[PDB]
Amino acid sequence: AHAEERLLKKLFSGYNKWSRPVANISDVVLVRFGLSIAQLIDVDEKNQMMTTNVWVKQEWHDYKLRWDPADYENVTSIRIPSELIWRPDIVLYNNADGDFAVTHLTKAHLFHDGRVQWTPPAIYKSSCSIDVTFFPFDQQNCTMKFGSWTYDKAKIDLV
Amino acid sequence: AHAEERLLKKLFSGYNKWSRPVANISDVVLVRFGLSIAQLIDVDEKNQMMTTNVWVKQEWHDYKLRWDPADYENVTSIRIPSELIWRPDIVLYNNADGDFAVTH
Ligand SMILES: *[C@@H]1O[C@H](CO)[C@@H](O)[C@H](O)[C@H]1NC(C)=O
Ligand SMILES: *[C@@H]1O[C@H](CO)[C@@H](O)[C@H](O)[C@H]1NC(C)=O
Ligand SMILES: *[C@@H]1O[C@H](CO)[C@@H](O)[C@H](O)[C@H]1NC(C)=O
Ligand SMILES: CC(=O)OCC[N+](C)(C)C
Ligand SMILES: [Ca+2]
Ligand SMILES: [Ca+2]
Repeated sequence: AHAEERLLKKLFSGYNKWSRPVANISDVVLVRFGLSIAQLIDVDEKNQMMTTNVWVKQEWHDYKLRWDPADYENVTSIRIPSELIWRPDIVLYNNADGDFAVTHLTKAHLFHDGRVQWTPPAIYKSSCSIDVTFFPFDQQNCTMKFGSWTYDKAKIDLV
Repeated sequence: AHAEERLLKKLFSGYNKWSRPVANISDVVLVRFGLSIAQLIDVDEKNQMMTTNVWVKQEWHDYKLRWDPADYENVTSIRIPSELIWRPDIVLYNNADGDFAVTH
């Protein structure tokens, strides 16, 4: 716990959250992006919206958050606030009456090799076109478009 | 008042609210958890939803916030804002268009 305070003091001593965490400019940050649906809250046919509860599973490597476990009483991983670190700005392009980015900001699971795991919850209201030709036997196909807003492929790449 | 002010200065001199409060990492923070329902605001059968007003009683042990009352004018307990200390992030998994965590 004194190591953890020492660890957190060490990691955030000279950390800059506004700069992409790459040791080399030409490097590209790989973001492993995956969804986990909790419940399909609503499918508003009249407004052609879909409200879903998901866990936006993200994972990227931050080269400035690495430490040797042997030097810190063998700390393998720690939980750090997500508002203190640089997180990719993945937004829902086809949003409708909802939030573009993830707003909860739960803590992230940081490992000793720089890997960061972040799985915040979210409630997204995405617009999807609804066909009611065979209602009430219809089959809707509603999509969500996720991508980094500011960073292009040469800087942030999704997996 | 002076005793409590000195106690507050001492307690948070080097307190890190981001670090789990255990003297030994092998320890696990036991969080005694319990609800106290206040009123069933609504049960929306149409939306398959229930709205409740509850008090999320939580209780844990923090090791870096200990003191001897004899050294602080016999002050046994104090009230401090919850945002200044480490807290468990207990949330409602099955949330439906509502706030996940405690916001007050
Ligand atoms: C960054 O990557 C480029 C392209 O591979 C390489 O030429 C350059 O030497 C690298 N810089 C450092 C400091 O390693
Ligand atoms: C659903 O929509 C996506 C994109 O519009 C399309 O690629 C896919 O083939 C569609 N599937 C069905 C079963 O309609
Ligand atoms: C922590 O607990 C483990 C096992 O209970 C023990 O081996 C170790 O010495 C303890 N360390 C401290 C600093 O109390
Ligand atoms: C540079 C910038 O802000 O681009 C945002 C728009 N988008 C997602 C179409 C690239
Ligand atoms: Ca409906
Ligand atoms: Ca009702």
